[PDB]
Amino acid sequence: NYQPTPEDRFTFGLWTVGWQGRDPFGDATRRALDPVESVRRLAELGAHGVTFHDDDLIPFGSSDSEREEHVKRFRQALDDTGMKVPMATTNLFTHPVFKDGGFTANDRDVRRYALRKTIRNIDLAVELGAETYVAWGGREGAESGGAKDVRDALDRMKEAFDLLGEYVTSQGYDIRFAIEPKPNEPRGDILLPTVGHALAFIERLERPELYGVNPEVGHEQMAGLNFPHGIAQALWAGKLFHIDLNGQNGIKYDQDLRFGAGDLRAAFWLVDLLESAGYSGPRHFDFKPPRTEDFDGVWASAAGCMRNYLILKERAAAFRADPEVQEALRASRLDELARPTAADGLQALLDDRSAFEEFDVDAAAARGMAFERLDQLAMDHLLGA
Amino acid sequence: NYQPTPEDRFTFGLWTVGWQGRDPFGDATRRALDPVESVRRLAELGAHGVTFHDDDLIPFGSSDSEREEHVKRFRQALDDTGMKVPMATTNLFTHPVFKDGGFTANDRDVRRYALRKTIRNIDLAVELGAETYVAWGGREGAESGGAKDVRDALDRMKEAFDLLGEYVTSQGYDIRFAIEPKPNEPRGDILLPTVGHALAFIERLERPELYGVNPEVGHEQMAGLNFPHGIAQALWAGKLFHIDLNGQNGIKYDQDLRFGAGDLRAAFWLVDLLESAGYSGPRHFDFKPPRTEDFDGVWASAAGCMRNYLILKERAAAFRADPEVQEALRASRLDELARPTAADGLQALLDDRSAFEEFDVDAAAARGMAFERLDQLAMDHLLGA
Amino acid sequence: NYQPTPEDRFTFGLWTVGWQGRDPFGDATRRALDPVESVRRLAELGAHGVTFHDDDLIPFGSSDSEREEHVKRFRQALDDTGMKVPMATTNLFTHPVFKDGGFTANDRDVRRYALRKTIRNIDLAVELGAETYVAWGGREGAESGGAKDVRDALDRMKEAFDLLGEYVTSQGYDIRFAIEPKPNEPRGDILLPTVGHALAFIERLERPELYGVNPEVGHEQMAGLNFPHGIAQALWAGKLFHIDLNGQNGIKYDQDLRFGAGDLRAAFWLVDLLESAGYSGPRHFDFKPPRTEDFDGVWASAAGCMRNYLILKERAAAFRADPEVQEALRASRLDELARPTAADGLQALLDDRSAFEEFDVDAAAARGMAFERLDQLAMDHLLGA
Amino acid sequence: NYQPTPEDRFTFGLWTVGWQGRDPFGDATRRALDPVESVRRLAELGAHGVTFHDDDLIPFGSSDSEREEHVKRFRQALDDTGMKVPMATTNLFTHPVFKDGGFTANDRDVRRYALRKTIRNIDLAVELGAETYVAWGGREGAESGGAKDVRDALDRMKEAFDLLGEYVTSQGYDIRFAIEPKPNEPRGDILLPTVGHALAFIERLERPELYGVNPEVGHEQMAGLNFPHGIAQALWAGKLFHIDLNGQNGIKYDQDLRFGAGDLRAAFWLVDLLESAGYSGPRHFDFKPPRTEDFDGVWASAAGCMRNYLILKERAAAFRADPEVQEALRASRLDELARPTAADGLQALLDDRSAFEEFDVDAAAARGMAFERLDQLAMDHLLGA
Ligand SMILES: [Mn+2]
Ligand SMILES: [Mn+2]
Ligand SMILES: [Mn+2]
Ligand SMILES: [Mn+2]
Repeated sequence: NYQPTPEDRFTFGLWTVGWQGRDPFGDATRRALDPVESVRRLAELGAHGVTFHDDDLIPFGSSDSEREEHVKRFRQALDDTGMKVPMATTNLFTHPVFKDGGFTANDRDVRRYALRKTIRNIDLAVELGAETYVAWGGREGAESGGAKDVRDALDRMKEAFDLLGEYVTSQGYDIRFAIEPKPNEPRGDILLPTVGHALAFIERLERPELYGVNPEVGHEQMAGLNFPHGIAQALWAGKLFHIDLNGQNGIKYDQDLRFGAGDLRAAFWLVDLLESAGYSGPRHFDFKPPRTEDFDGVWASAAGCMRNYLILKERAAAFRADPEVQEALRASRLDELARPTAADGLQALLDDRSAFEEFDVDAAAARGMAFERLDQLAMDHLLGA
Repeated sequence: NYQPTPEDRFTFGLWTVGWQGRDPFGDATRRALDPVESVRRLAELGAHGVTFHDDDLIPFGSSDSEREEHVKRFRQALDDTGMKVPMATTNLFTHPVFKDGGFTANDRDVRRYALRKTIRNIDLAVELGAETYVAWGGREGAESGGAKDVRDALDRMKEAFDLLGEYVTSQGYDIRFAIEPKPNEPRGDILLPTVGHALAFIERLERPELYGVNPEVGHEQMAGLNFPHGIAQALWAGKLFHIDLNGQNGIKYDQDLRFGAGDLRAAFWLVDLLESAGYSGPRHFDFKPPRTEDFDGVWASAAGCMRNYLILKERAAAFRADPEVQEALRASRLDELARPTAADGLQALLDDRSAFEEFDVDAAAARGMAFERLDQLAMDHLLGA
Repeated sequence: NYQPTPEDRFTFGLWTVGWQGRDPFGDATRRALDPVESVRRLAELGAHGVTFHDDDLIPFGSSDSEREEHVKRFRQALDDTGMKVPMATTNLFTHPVFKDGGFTANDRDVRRYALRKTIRNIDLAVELGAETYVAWGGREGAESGGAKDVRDALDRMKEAFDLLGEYVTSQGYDIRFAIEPKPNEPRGDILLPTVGHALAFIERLERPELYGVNPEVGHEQMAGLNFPHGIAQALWAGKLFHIDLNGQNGIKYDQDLRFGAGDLRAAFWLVDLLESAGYSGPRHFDFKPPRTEDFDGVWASAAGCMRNYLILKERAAAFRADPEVQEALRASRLDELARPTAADGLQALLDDRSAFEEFDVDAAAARGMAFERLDQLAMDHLLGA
Repeated sequence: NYQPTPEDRFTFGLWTVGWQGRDPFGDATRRALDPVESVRRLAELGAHGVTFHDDDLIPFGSSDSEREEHVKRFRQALDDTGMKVPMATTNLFTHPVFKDGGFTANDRDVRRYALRKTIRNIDLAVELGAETYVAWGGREGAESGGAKDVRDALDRMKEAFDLLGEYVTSQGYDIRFAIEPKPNEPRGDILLPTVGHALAFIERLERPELYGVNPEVGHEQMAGLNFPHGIAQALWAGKLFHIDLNGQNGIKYDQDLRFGAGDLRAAFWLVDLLESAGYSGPRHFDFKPPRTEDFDGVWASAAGCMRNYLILKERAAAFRADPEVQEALRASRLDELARPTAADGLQALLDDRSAFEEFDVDAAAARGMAFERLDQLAMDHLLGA
C-alpha cells in the first residue's frame, strides 16, 4: 500500500537525511552520514535520486586528490543502485566568507569567488547527470535598510546569472538554472523573496529561457502565500523547472517538516495540481528529520515524505475521477472559467448591449457559486469518506 | 514647518477621507461626503490631486443625465482649485455581482460586464487627466482550492488586460495601467498577491510596456515582506508607475493606517529610496481615517499623512548628506556593491587565480561589514539625535 | 454515514447561517433570515441548539412590545423543535456608539450603557436556558499606542466583569461567563488577545470561578499559536466553558471558514483532545458561509461543519484505539510524561546521584524520541490509509 | 548626548555580545569571548550589569576545580568594575540530552537532571547577587500533535516550578523566578507561548508570589501581539519581574535585533510605559550582534541598544510633559478611562435611566475620539518635530 517506486521521481538532498541536528539553539543530535550510505539507504526506500551541495559531497578545502576520491565513491554508489542526480546546488551560505551574500556580497572579491565556486560545481553537476542547477540566495539580503542598495544588488545578481548562463552556453551544457525563493532567514529579508519576485527577475536576464524557479512549500507559506497558486503561476509561465516539497506550520522560522505535515489541505491541492498539470520533473523533498530522532527516525521520516505524496496522489485522482465532483465543478462554472472572455474581439464586446446596457446585474448577483459543496467533496475524498 | 504644497505630489482617493466607517463588524460612524467638498478641503490642506473609483463619483446605476451632472460638479471643483486627477480605478468589488471576481469571475458574462464597466471609466479617467489606471483585483481569488483553476484564471486575467491595452491603443490614449497587488482579503488568497507576482504577470502580456505596478505599503507587509526592497525591484524593472502609501502593523487584516504609522523605519527607508531614486509620480495615500474619528479627525489624519512624508523626507536627506554617513557607507562597501563583479568577462574570471585558487577566504571572512554603526547613524537621523 | 444528531451537541449562532455577506469591501449577497427559519432549518440538519446576540434576535431599538413579540416567536420555534439555547452574548460592537469599546470605552457613559445592555440580555439568556454567557470584546483595544492606557482599561474590564458577577450572584442565576479572545480585528490590537491573556485576567476577578474562556479556532491561529495546546491549557486550568469551532488559513483577517477547513491537522488534534479529555460542552460553530454562496450553500456549509467534526472524531478514535499507536506512544514515552518527576521529594531528588553526578547524559542524549513514526501513524489514520 | 550610566540599569547576557555567529545555516564568524573581557568592556560602555547561563560561564562538564576557577575569575572582574549580576538562568536547550525539553522532557530522568542542573545554578545566582532567576523553556514543546500530551506536560512544568519554589524557600533565598515566554523556535510550538499563557500558568503554582514573567520584545511580536499591551498586563498583574529588550521585524524567526530596531513605534510606547509606570528592574538587552559584524561592531551594537533606550526615554518624557499632549489626552478622554464605571454600585447602575432608557446613543456615537491628533503628536515628539 502506497509503496514508492523510482518511477515516482522522489529525490532527496544529501543535507536532508544527513542533517546532524544543529539548530540556532542546539548542538548536533546525530553523527554525520557517509554520502554513500545515504545513496544506498534511499535507494532501498524507493527513491529515484539524490541531490547535493558541493560541500555536502566534498569537504570544504579538499585538494583535488581528496575531491576526486570523494566523487569516485559517490559515483560508484550511484552506479550500484541506479540512483539519479537530477539537481545540484552550491553552498554559498555556511562559510563565514559568505556572511553578507555570495553573488550580491558587498565585497567584490567574495562575489567573484562565489561565481568560481559555483562554476566548479556546475561541471560536476553536469558530469553526474543534473538537469537543473539551483540557486538559493540565502545570504543575499540585509538585516537593516542601509546595508544593501537593492537596485545595485539586483544588478550584481543579474550579472552573476548572466555569466553563469554564458558559461553553460559556451560549454555546450544542457543544464538549466532554478532560483529557489525564500522570504527571510538567515537574512532578515532575502532578495527575490517569493516565486513571483524570482519569476519577474528572470524576465530581465539575458537568456531568460535558461532560468526557472525551484519553489519550496514552506518558503511561500513563510510569507503566508498560497503555495498551489504560486505553483500554478510558475506552471502558467512555463518555469516550473523543479520543486521542493515539505511541511510548514505557517509564518515562523523555516521548519522543513516532512511533506504532508504543516498544511495538509494545501499539500492535497498541490499534488492535485502537479498531477493534473502533468509536471514531470523531480518530486524533491527538502525537509529536515527533527533533531529529536535517531537514524531509524530519519529513514521513517524520509519514507513518510514519499508515502504522504502517494496517498494525496491517490485522493486527488479519485476527486477528479468522481462524477459527483465533475457535476459540482460544472455547478461552480469551472468550465466557464476556461472559456475566452471575448474571443469575439474588442469591437464586438464594445457593441454588445447584453454585456452592459442590458446586463441583468441582479440575476447574475443572485446565482450562488456552490463552492461549499465542491469543497466538502474535496474534503471527503481527502479524508476517504 | 513641514507644510505640504502641491509640488509635493500628495494625492488621496475619494474613498479615503470619504470612508464612512463601516467595517466587517460595524456600521458607519460618519455621514457620506460630497466629492466636491473633498476636493476643496484637500486642496486647502495642500494636496496635489484626488483619485476615484467610478462608483465613488457616480452612484452605481446612474442614467447618463445624473452621471453627466455628477461629473460636471466634480469637473467644476477641480477647475476652481487646480486639483489634478493623476489616477483612476474601477470598483469591481462592492457589488454582489462581483462576488467571485471581475476579470476572473467564473461566470463569463460577469467578466464581459467587468470589462465594459472598466472601459467606460477609462474614457472618463483620460478626459479628467489621469496618467495611470489602476487594477485592484480584490475579488480575483478563492477561499478554497477547487473553486478556481489558477492557470485558467491567469488566462482570463491576461485576456482582460490585453483587451484593455488594445482599447487604449486604438483610442490613442496616453494612459498606462498599474496593478495594485494584495495577498489576501476580501478573498482568502488573491491572485497576483505581491509586487513580484504582478511584475512576472506583466511580462506575459502582449504589450508589457503599457503596464506597471501600483504597490501599497500595507499589502506587502501583510505578507511580511520588505516594502522598500519590493519597491526597489519595481524601480529596477522600470515599472513603478504609481505607489500607495499608508501604515500597517504587520501580518493581519488590511489596516490602511495613515502613512508613517505601522512600520516607522520601513517608511523612512521607503522615502529614502523614492527620493534617492528620483521617483516623480504621485505620492498617493490609500489610507482610512479610523472610524473612531469625526470629520475633524478625518482631515487631521489626511494632514498627518503628508506631514509624516515630509519629516521622513527631511531626515532621509540629512542622512544621505551627512559625511559621517558617507564614510560609514564606504566602510560597509556599498560603493563596491555598485562595481561590476566581472566586467573583465567570463574567461578573465575563469583564469583569475586570486578569485579562487589563491583567494584568502579567511582574510575576507574576517572583515566586519560595519552594518551596525551604519544603521545606528540612520536611527540617529530619523530620531533627530 | 457521519450523520449529525442532537446528542453530538452541535450549535450555531444566528449570525452564522444568517450572515448576509457584507464584508469591508462588499455589499450583502443574501437577504436576511428569519431567526425562526434558522431554528427550524438547523434542527432539520441535526443541530442541538442555537446561540444569539441580543441584536440578532431583537432589532436594535425595539420597544418592549416588539421585543416581547420577537422573543415569543423565537421561543415558539425552539419549543416546536426541542432546540436548546446553550449560550448567548451581547452585541457591543456594531453600533457606532461602541466605536471605542463597550466595557473599556474611554467614555464613561458608554461603559455604563454597555453594562445595562448586557444585563438586560443576561435575564433573557437565562430565561431561554443559557448555561454560558460570552463576552467578545471586539472593540476593546486601540489602533495607536496613546489612545488607551491599558492598565486603566483592564481596571474597567475587571470592574465590568465584577459587576456582572455580582448581578448573576444576586439574581440566583446558574449562568457562567466565558471570554472569547481575539488578537486583533476590528481593532488594531484587542485587549485579552489570546486564551492565555484571558485566563490570566480571570484570576484577578473577584469571583474567578464564575468565568472561563470561549476560545475560537481561528482567533488563536491569527496569532500563529497552536489551538490544541491552548485548549489543553484551558482544560488544564479547568476553564473550558465553551468553544468556537471554525477554520482559518493562518495569520490574516478572521476568515470564519467552516470547521475542518484551514488547518486540517490541527482540527484533528483538537477533536482528539476534546474527545480524549471528555469535554461535554457545546460544539459551537462560529463560522461564516462565504458570500459566494446562496442559501442552499449556506446550509451545505453548516452541514459540512458538523460532518467534518464527525469524520475527525472517527479518525481520532481509531488512532487512539490502534495497538500500533499504543506501542508507538510508549516508544515515545508519552507514558513517562504522565509520571511525577520527583514524587520522592526535593530532598530525595537533591541526594540522588543518578540524577546528576552519575547521570549518563550521553546515553540519554542518544535515545531517539520516535516522534516521526508516531506522527505518520496519526497521518495514516486521519487520511484513512 | 544620550550617554548611558549605571543608574540606567542596562544589562546584557554573556551570550549576547559573546554570540559567535553560528545560525542554522552558518558557521561562527567570531572567536569566543572571555566572560571576563565582556564584563570589563560592558562596564566601559556604561552597563549596570551582566547576566549568564550556567554554561556561558562554566564549560559544560567542568569538574569543581575548573568550575571554581571560572567563577573566581568572573567574581574578580565584577569586583573590579562594580558590575551587578541581577539575573541568571540555566541552559536547558543546547545539549542534545535536552532535545525534547528539560522540565517537560518525555524522559523522566532528563527531567530530574534538568532540575538538578538548575538547582546548582540557583545557588550560584544567589551568591553572585541575582534578584531574578529566569526559566526559558525553549525545548518544552513539540513539532507534531501526538508527541506531547500538553495537560501532562503542564503537570510536569508545574511540578518542576513547585519544587524550585520549595528549594529557594527552604534555603532562605530572596530570589524570585521569571518565565520568559516564546511562541515557537526551536520547537514548532513552545508551551506557555505568550506573556498571557505564562501569567495564567503562574496562578496555578503553589506559591504564585515567587513567580513573574520576563517578557521579550521579539517573542510577543513573533505572535503578532502588541508588546506594550502585554507588558501593561504583566504590570497590572504585578508580575513584571524583569524584561528583555530587543528588536524584531514581525512574524518570522527570532531576530534578536538591537533595541529600537524592528518596530520603532512600539519601542517608543514600551519606554513610555516602563517609565510612566515606574518600572525599576533591569533594562536587559537579549539581542544578537549580527554575524556580519566584527568585535568592533559587537560593541557598537551594544551601545546602540542603550542609546536607543535613552533617546526614546527622552522623547516619551517630552510627549507626556507637553501641555498640547495633555490637552489632546483630555480631548480623547483618557482621563475618563481612569474613572470607575460604576462606583455608585450595581443597584444604582440598574436604576439609572440615563444609562439606558434615556441614554442618547446617537449624541454619544457622534463624539469623535480625536485619536489621530493625539497620535500625530506622539509621532512629532518621537521624530523631534
Ligand atoms: Mn526550507
Ligand atoms: Mn489597503
Ligand atoms: Mn472569528
Ligand atoms: Mn529572542
